[PDB]
Amino acid sequence: MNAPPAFESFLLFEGEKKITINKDTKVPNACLFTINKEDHTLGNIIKSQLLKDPQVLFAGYKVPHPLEHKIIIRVQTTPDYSPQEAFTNAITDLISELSLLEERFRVAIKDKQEGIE
Amino acid sequence: PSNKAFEKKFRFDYTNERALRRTLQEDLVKDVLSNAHIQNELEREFERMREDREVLRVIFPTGDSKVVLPCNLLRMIWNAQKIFHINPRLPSDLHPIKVVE
Amino acid sequence: MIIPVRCFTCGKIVGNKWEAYLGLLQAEYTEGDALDALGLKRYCCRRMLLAHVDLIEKLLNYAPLEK
Amino acid sequence: QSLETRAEIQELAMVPRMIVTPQSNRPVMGIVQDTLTAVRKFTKRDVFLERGEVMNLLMFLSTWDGKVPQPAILKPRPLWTGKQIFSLIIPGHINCIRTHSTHPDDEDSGPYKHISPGDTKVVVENGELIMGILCKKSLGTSAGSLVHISY
Amino acid sequence: MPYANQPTVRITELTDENVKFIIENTDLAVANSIRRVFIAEVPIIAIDWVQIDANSSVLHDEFIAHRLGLIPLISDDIVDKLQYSRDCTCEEFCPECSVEFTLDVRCNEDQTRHVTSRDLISNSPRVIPVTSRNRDNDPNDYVEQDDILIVKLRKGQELRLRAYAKKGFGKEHAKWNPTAGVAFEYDPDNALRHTVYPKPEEWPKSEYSELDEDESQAPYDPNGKPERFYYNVESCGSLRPETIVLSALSGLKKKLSDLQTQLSHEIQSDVLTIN
Amino acid sequence: MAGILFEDIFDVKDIDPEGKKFDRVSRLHCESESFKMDLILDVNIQIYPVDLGDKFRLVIASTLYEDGTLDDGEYNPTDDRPSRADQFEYVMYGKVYRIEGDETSTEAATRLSAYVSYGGLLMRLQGDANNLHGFEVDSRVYLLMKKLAF
Ligand SMILES: [Zn+2]
Ligand SMILES: [Zn+2]
Repeated sequence: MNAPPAFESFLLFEGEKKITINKDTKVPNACLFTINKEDHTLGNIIKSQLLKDPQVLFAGYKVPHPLEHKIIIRVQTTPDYSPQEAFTNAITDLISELSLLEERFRVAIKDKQEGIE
Repeated sequence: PSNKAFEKKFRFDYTNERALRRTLQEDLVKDVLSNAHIQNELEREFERMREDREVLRVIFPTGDSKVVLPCNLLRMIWNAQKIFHINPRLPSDLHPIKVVE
Repeated sequence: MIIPVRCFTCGKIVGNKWEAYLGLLQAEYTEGDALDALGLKRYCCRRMLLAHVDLIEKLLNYAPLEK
Repeated sequence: QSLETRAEIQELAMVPRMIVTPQSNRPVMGIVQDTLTAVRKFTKRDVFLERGEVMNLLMFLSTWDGKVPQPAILKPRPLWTGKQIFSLIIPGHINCIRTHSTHPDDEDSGPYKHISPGDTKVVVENGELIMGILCKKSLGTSAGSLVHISY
Repeated sequence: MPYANQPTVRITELTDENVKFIIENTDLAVANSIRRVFIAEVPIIAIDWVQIDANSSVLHDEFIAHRLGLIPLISDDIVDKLQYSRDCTCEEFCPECSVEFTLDVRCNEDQTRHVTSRDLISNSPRVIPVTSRNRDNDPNDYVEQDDILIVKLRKGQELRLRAYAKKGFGKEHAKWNPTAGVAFEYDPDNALRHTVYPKPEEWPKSEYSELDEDESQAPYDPNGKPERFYYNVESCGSLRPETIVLSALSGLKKKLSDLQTQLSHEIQSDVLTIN
Repeated sequence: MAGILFEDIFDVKDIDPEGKKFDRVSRLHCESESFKMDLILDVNIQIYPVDLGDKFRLVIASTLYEDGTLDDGEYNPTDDRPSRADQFEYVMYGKVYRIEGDETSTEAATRLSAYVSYGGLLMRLQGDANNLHGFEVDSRVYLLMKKLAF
């Protein structure tokens, strides 16, 4: 029985960090984030929020292998703004749009629809 | 093919046709046009080429030019031209005897 | 061996629509209409039921459900 | 089972060294199946990429320089051609004309019909793909394929 | 940030099963990621442990266990207060992390008996029953309406088992899908040329493509970007459609805010000085 | 403003030669208003719908910022310097790979043909007084098309 237990696809291991940051050795103001146990769903959206920002020079992600749950996100910013703050803003802004989307959907449901419950 | 065609494409002329000879393509080589020794040594070079061409015709009677050999000299010349940024319209900077020896 | 709970391709539950179907065919020779009334729109859900073979019925007939 | 045989394997029989076979001095292995079809389709010069997709492809590449190339079309909006992104993939600066013999054109007399570039024939220079479309004759087990020259 | 648009919603249609809506002024990556949450991330309750007391039926045990896990379960009122199994302090199971089902049937009758979803009883209060036949003044009720024929039994066969349903989400197994299906569509007239039609006359027009009632077929615009995504989420029945959407967005918010806390954890623990 | 290597207004003779074509690229055949030059150029017809019968203004330069090198280019959106040939409607970046002209006899060097490659999209220009600006080395050429005149 050489198949892995299904929970392992998403459950974090006690000996691994959720996120890791490593500096690039090539070009300045680049950064490499490793996101463990998180697939395209989180990764694809964080790539897009970074592309939405006007001060990001480069943004991308790669899930190294299907069988190994892990993605990497590389980001490069202008020589003035730090890549960590851009990442912080990218989620926080994403949190803000989704909260507003949830609010607008719920109020939209609040329309005199009679099968809400 | 053609002995005349071979002679034209390979022979380094000395009579210099009025085509900026010696100062076209080559640079300071216009100064070594008066050399007797350089004329005889290249004339010796061309003499080997007619003899080689004669042996090579005996080796490959069928007339195929495709042989397996190492290096691929022509691709190397291209690697050489491309990196040093050699402009083929600009004048040369090379002495012929340096090449032969 | 009895129709599966939920169609393979997507998920729409489908075992519940089997007993209903044998009744409709007995009533009408309209396989098109039968599948339609049951609500099996898209054809993945439709192949499920349309292509099933209920082997269970012959299988139950052996006297020894006792071993 | 020892360092001694592991050393011997790493140096003699390791795969990357097994690329060009001494049977007929050509590549034993080249780009095959879907990727080979996908390369032809990608190199056609009607293929254009917008900033978002180029960055993702740059992202999947290993030995990428780190510098992002200037798009072959600056305005109205930045676009990189397919040849342009293929050209980051070519290592160092190898060179080869031809090595296509694709169906294309008019064998024996079309290239002499003045070279209306016709785009068919593939030309690479100083490690950058200048023109043409890549196929099995460029990329395959061919005597003069890009892969043979790279080795 | 100033460049966030904050989207827009419109509900076109709502039923006991479907929910059909339009999202506008947002990004595809948002639409695609949110479509993926509707499948995988929304949690629900389904049978997860089956203990077989007696099984004389003509179906083998693991087959009974399979059919039985896959049957749908209402969860709306209770899927929230329930905690995840692994997180729960208890050894094995408890009332606080799982709900118990019991099935007992025997064919004493001469006619073949069927084993159904109603015959399955919740030892837990009837807050979380099986989907079919409860407080059902339901026009969907037809003939047997057993929801699922777990098996058939001839005179003499019997079936006794226990089951423990647990909260989990679709990424882990398909029994936890909260959807019958998820339609997703954007840019119906193919303005943006994301697909390239060979002989465009050979293709039909969807119900969203009517805007070009004409047959001119696909006017081009290169200065455009993907906008106004059309959805139709359809309920498996185990969780009502709007609750699927609201729980999806919240779960996505929970997942994102958590990643922000770990990223904060990097700046607090092992001070962010590496880069 | 960038130092100008070449500048002229061209008129279009044809947009589809022989007819083999593709899609989302078109091969222009053109003729210069100075009638001493000829030109062939591939263009993205999908985003810049040109038509036969109208004279288009074209310029070529090797620089953008002031009058100096910049080919290091991570094109860099952040630059705000008005040095730019930004008022032009169509811009392409590329290198010159090949040049040709009679180069054998007396004088020779009669007129001239230049071959350029913009990322796989090809160009051919014929001339004579443009010999100072043609190469078979050196990247950094920008091809600007503008105004499409009146
Ligand atoms: Zn289905
Ligand atoms: Zn517990």
